[PDB]
Amino acid sequence: KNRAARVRVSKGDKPVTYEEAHAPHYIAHRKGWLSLHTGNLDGEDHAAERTVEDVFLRKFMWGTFPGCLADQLVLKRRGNQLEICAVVLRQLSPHKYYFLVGYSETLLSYFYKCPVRLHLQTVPSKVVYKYL
Amino acid sequence: VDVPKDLTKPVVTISDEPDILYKRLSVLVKGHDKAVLDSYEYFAVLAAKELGISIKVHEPPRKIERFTLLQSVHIYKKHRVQYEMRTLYRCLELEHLTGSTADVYLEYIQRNLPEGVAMEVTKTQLEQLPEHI
Amino acid sequence: HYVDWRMWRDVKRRKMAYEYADERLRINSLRKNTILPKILQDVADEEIAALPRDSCPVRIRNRCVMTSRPRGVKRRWRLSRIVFRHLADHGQLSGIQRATW
Amino acid sequence: SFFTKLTADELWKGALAETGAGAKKGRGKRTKKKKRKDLNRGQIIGEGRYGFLWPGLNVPLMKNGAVQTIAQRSKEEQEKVEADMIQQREEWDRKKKMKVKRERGWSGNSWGGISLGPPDPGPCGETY
Amino acid sequence: SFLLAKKSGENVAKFIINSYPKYFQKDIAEPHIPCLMPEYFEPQIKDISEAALKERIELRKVKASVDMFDQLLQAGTTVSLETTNSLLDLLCYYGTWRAKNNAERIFSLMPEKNEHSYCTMIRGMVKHRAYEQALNLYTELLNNDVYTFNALIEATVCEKWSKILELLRHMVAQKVKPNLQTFNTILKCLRRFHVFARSPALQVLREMKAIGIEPSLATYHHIIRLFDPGDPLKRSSFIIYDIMNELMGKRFSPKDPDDDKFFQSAMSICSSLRDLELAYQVHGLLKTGDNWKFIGPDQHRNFYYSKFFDLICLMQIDVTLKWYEDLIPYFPHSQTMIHLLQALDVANRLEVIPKIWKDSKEYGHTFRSDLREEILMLMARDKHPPELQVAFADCAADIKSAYESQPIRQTAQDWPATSLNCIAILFLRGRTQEAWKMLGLFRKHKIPRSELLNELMDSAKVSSPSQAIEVVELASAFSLPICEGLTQRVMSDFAINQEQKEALSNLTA
Amino acid sequence: NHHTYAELMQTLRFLGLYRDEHQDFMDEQKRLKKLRG
Amino acid sequence: NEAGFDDDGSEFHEHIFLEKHLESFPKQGPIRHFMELVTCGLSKNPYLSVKQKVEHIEWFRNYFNEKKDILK
Amino acid sequence: RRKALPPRTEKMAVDQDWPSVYPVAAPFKPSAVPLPVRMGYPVKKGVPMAKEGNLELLKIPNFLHLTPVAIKKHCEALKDFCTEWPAALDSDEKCEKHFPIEIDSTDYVSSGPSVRNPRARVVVLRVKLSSLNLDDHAKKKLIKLVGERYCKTTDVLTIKTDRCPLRRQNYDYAVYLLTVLYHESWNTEEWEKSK
Amino acid sequence: EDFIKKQIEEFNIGKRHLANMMGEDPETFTQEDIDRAIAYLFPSGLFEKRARPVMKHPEQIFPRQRAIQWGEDGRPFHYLFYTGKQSYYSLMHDVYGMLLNLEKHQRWLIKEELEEMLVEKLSDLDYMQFIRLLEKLLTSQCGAAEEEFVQRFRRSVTLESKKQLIEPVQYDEQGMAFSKSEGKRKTAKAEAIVYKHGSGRIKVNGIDYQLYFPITQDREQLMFPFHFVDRLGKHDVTCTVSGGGRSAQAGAIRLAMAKALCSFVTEDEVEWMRQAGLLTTDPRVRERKKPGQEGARRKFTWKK
RNA sequence: AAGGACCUGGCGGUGCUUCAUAUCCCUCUAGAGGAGCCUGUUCUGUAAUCGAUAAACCCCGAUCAACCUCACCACCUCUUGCUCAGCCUAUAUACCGCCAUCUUCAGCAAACCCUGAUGAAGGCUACAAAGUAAGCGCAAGUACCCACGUAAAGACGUUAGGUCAAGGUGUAGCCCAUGAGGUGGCAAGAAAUGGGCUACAUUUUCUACCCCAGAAACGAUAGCCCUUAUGAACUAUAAGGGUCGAAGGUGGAUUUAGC
Ligand SMILES: [Mg+2]
Ligand SMILES: [Mg+2]
Ligand SMILES: [Mg+2]
Ligand SMILES: [Mg+2]
Ligand SMILES: [Mg+2]
Ligand SMILES: [Mg+2]
Ligand SMILES: [Mg+2]
Ligand SMILES: [Mg+2]
Ligand SMILES: [Mg+2]
Ligand SMILES: [Mg+2]
Repeated sequence: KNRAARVRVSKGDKPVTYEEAHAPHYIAHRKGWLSLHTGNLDGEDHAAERTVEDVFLRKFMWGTFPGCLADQLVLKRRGNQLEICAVVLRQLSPHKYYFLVGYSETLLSYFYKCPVRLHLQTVPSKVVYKYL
Repeated sequence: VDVPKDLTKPVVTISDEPDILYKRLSVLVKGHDKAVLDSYEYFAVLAAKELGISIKVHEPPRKIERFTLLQSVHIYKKHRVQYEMRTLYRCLELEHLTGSTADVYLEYIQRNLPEGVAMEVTKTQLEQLPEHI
Repeated sequence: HYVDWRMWRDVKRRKMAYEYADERLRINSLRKNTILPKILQDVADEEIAALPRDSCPVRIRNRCVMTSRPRGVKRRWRLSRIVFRHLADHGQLSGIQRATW
Repeated sequence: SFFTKLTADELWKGALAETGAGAKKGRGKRTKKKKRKDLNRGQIIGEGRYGFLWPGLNVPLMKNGAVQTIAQRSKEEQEKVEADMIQQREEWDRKKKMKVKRERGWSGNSWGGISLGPPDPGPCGETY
Repeated sequence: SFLLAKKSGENVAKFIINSYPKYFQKDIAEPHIPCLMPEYFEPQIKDISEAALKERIELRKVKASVDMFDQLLQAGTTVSLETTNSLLDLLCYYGTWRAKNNAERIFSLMPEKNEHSYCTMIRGMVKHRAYEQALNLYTELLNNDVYTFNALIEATVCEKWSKILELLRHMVAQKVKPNLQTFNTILKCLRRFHVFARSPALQVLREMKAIGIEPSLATYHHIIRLFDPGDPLKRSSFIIYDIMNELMGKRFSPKDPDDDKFFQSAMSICSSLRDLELAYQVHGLLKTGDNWKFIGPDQHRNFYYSKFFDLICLMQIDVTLKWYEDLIPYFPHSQTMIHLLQALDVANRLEVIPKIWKDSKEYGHTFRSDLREEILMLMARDKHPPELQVAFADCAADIKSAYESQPIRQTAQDWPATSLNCIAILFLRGRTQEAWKMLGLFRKHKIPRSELLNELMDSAKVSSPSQAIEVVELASAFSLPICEGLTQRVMSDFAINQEQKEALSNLTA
Repeated sequence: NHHTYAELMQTLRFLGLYRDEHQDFMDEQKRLKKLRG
Repeated sequence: NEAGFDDDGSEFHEHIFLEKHLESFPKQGPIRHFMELVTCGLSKNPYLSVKQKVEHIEWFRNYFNEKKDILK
Repeated sequence: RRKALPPRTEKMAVDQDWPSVYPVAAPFKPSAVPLPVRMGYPVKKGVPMAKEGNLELLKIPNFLHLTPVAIKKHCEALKDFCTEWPAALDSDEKCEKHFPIEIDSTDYVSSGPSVRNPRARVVVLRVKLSSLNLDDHAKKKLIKLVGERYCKTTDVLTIKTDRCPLRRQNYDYAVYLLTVLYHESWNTEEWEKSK
Repeated sequence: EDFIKKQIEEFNIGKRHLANMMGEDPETFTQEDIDRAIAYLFPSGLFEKRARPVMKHPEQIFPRQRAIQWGEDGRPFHYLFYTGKQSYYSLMHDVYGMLLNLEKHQRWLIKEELEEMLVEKLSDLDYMQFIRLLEKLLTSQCGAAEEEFVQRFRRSVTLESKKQLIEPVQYDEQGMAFSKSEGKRKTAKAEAIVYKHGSGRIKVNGIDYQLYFPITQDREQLMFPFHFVDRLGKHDVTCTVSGGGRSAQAGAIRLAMAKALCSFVTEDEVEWMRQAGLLTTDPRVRERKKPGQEGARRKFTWKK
């Protein structure tokens, strides 16, 4: 009995998504990595910097778009350029959506001194993999 | 229907100096996914063959590194948890490749990287002898 | 706003060691060298002895960044084993698989 | 620290202790219960200590057919907004915690004279 | 609203970074980039020399006032003639009692004022204040540049035949050799005049071409606009068509900041002239090279696309409609859709209107019934395609769904009285109970009509004695024309059923 | 530096854009404690 | 990996050959021995530039010139 | 309150410029992508997750951009710019004859804001003395000097330069080192004559 | 239900779009083309096909579900619907009718296979009942339609060869015949060229076995192939090896020698060699060491 | 309250039958309780951490303690104290997070129906008698060299199992302190026990090669002295050299690991 990145089986009234439903020993087998960088590979460096910075990215964006997201994020770092992909709900107005998008992109670019872009996919209700 | 009339071509100048002669452009792609590596190498070899240069494809073995962590927090020495980082190599060699051809090809590929890949260039260029010798 | 006062002290020690790094290297060379006068070696010895505290690179420790745990920290990742397992389970990081070989 | 901070639901779980040792065996506890609460739903994401007026999220972006500009909420207006939010939270807590009046039947603490309402309509459709 | 909110968020980020630089002070990125570095508009400690040098860096006026104060009151010295010239440049660019005060404080400076200082004062007094002051400053200058004399010329201008003549003459006489921006400005001032300067503009432009400086980017278009007009001038239109055809054939280079009005007023002239070859050429203009930056403002782009598609509609129209279906990208305003529907009417392509209305509804066609009424009238003036009656009923139902949104606005009340007739006829043309009860609701809200009489009659004959009577007799008791129709309706079989409703018919008749 | 990180997030909370659930939890329990003495 | 950071147009000989920097002592003494080993290490080290290398050298100069009381 | 328009699936035609609608690398955007491609572990009596909320297709690297048509188009576009290799050079022996001195550097490229990494400074070079020395005395001298920098099986002498951080500095130092080595091997000394 | 046709038509449209993408005439287009296109346009490191990206036809995506078995009103269509297992009931009824018909006249199919063939589950007990009825029907004569009915369920045996591969002989200079083979081991890999016309001495990386293997068990293993075949001094062999262990290299050389000799020697003798068991790579390898164990299988002593 | 009969579980040094895979044995091998050494535990004293401390801890937190690691202690200082404070202060019997356990398991089960006079409860007879089942787990598939095998996984729940000392948090406290800062030592063994290393022999010891040879008839990873590795700091941490050349003669019950 191991408790690691898994939801308890309930009576069947708990909507759960793919990534948080599947176990952490099924990551490479039936999942993908949220982030993708080369610091983990051999020859690269600053892997600790990559990890801390991307964790801070996820935290700051999750908390500056609170209540709109319903799943983990997708980070994609090609050389210099950084890309983020999110899945959100149609909770608030496109005005606020675009304002916060530009605000966060500008702040992150100014902070990390790096070209950054982010995309968002709207959903009426969060997709559920199963009822556990 | 909207097809542009006059294509704006960038300026080009053939400077006075001769272009450098790269003997061999040997690129090595490190990745985590065999399928991503296959797609990337197919892309590269197709671009190279359409540009009109020689090619050759090899597949070095898979390298893996593992290290053991304590499964629990306070007191458990029998039970551990393990991980493994798998890096997969792919080689691509190009012989008899001009300096400017190398420039254009490397610009193309360096813009056409995917994310979860590292790329190591080894450039081999021949030159004549010095004058002081 | 560091994690705790021990992390505060560790960072102070690291900064002091950095800002006295080159000088300590030079005087340590002047000490451990042998063909030079042993009187000069002793001079440099009391120089190092009079150097301030928290200045040596030996008092610092490779502690964790998140949980400030000194033990079980990898030099590459700089993260505790527990936080590493956490992130590996949550799939936050990249390119780490379970060694089920 | 900020890196030490984390999401809300795990803190709520650790604070409520819904599925610890105490809940098992039916031992329970001495009639103490921590009620669930959600702070994100309450306040809109706009206001804070520094009362900058945001045409994008806080203030309507267009007024009189003219784009707006970032401005400051004065001290008195900020304090008024703070008092209004205090009153709103107090009203929310009052509406949350209230009495429950199930009709006293045979006696108090007894399920004798209470009715559950009509039956549930059947699948094929049968209202009772 | 969306993209201007994006720009507002960009400005907000600028505000945060310039209010708290120390957070973004760390240089994490390897290549150092000052655009990414925080900007620092912070005055340093008091130092008159470097403070005056920093005046040109901070780009404001309170610092300049304070520096003039410090240099005049206790110092009484000039740090540099170039520094004073830069201060005057800033003060004239920033300029209204404030401008008056600035102008009266540009006379407290030291006597070290030269052609540059005097001419920048002239520039400021022209482009920020009255023109008599600039004229006096220039008389003083004579008693003692291109853009300076430009300012002076437009100040004198803004009937004045002798003034214009002497101005042009002595300006060309002097050895300034302007870059024709003076000519552009005097054209801007000559925006309106009769032939006695419209035609001389052509010879002035021929002289421009002879000297060979201007690309004919702004003055040419301004004279095109000045051609504006009780009668279109086809001769001049063809001449300018050839000229701008050569302009399009050659590649363009931007030199004049007023090229934004070029696009919009050009397309306005396009809508006035109304020629297909003219439209082709003006499209090729921006479609030749990297000239599509001249569109710029959304208002000018809107006017351009509107008039472009309008002329294309009012020119077969299959090429036009497929061009549109390919190149909508934003959703255009009603006007263009109106011209589209008129073109589709004259073309007789009935099957295309449903798709266009569906596109408009999908994008932004809500809470307005002008285009709905237009579509309904144009489509039920037709009844030719029998299999298309299903699509008639479908689009009618969709139009009614769009109608019934919320009454609080009260605007949906007058839409049935205007266009319910065609809608209900389309519904009648397969399922008909919806049309029956919808005509019921219409009359139970009325404004009867002859087309409504035809609708009632065809519905009654296609439909059951009692079912038809309970409509026709009721509408007859309501109004008289349905009674003159009921006189004919009651002949076949309606009368023998029951007599009380026939008695009501006789009474109402 | 946690210095920069936490100071930035604190100032931004004061601006009122980042709804910090952890900080809300904390300050709410502190309000409760100061109410209960 | 070198677009920028040219080391102020420094040169390989300025990095490695410190013979011109080493002039104020004979070629046999123990200070000569130590400073020769110092120059060797500096030339071997690519991380530091000629500025830091001459800083090392001049600091050693000051060291043994203010400790010139011995010269043993 | 607000509604989202239907995706571009029905809007996009079968004849369509995919390289134009996807010029550069971008996310999957299933709303714009008409393909119903799904990816996910199907449930018993179920199917993989639809492309609507399939964030795993985003997790995995993305290659919708740069279709074969796009690759062809860009290759024919850049064919104008690429140059031709000298036809006289068609063999290793001929290339080594035309330009004996081989030299090669190397460096990685990795995701991240920073780009420098000290391995950029290293540069190796190779030359065989079978044709360059033209003598025997200096040959024996230099082969005695060099300990392991030579290879007598394949007949190549190889030397590495990293003592400087700059690649150009390493290049210049390597060439000057070879020059001074040849100049010092040309001559000899009395203890070298007496052996 | 209409969603099925919607997905089918949309999948056809997407197939046409993908054909236009990859640049092929959308008419002639195949499932392998679809697979290669999706693999190139959206790679994935997932190991299981269940999780890998797959662009499949909806008929094969969605599993078969029993459509409405009763009309909009009244009775159901089939005459067993009021009880479950109606299709299998009708099948058993038909099989029993055929059985009694033959009475008056006078490989197998997987349970899961029948499960996906029908639209209802069942048990091992009635599955065995059905198999018993099949075998009882088959014990006696069987008509043409009856045999075809049984063969509809009976599947292909898919028997293997049960044979050791035969390498082709090769010819090199001076008209010399030979045969090359390769063998492996735990960590040793070798390749051996057997020369028939030559005989006597054996070469190993240019060194003779007598002094390459100071111990004699390795040479005995090298002799075992020649010894069993009984041709000892009538064939010579060269060999190159790369391995760590002496016995490992010995076994690798033995396997390569046998794999090269099976080519020259007749197929009956190859069968005899297979019966001897010297033509199969040893699947046994040093087991992995476990984190909690002291070794591969041994655990720490039970401390109690 | 007592009492009579019943429902469920546990228990039986409980009957019959079938089994025990390295587990029960008879069996096969190698080991632990013999002597020395390394490293934990109990215990003695010190001003001198803490926690687990049967199975399911004892080379355990610790894949490190000469100084931070230091949380103990003596001495000397700060009082909004890096923290819009801080606290390794108590509560693992509030918890989250993380794991042992049966598990070398296969059951756990929302939702319906039925039986028992509509009781606790149960629902098994296939040549079939009331059970039907969402879902989880198992399984399957995935990783390595396969399809076997090894890894991985192993649910519901017991031990209020361990962990407020990875980290946070509920409650109760210090908030001139029970917080914070800088010097030192603390970290030894009259003793008992545990896991591992060494050898107690000639399958040994030495010499070149890793296996065709020649000799002896062995054993210090402890202590004393010296050298070397890094450190600011080697009395001693680690490695090497000279000397010391014993205990030890193959184990006092019993017991551990292995197909
Ligand atoms: Mg476990
Ligand atoms: Mg240390
Ligand atoms: Mg009561
Ligand atoms: Mg310590
Ligand atoms: Mg304390
Ligand atoms: Mg407990
Ligand atoms: Mg399984
Ligand atoms: Mg396991
Ligand atoms: Mg307990
Ligand atoms: Mg030391």
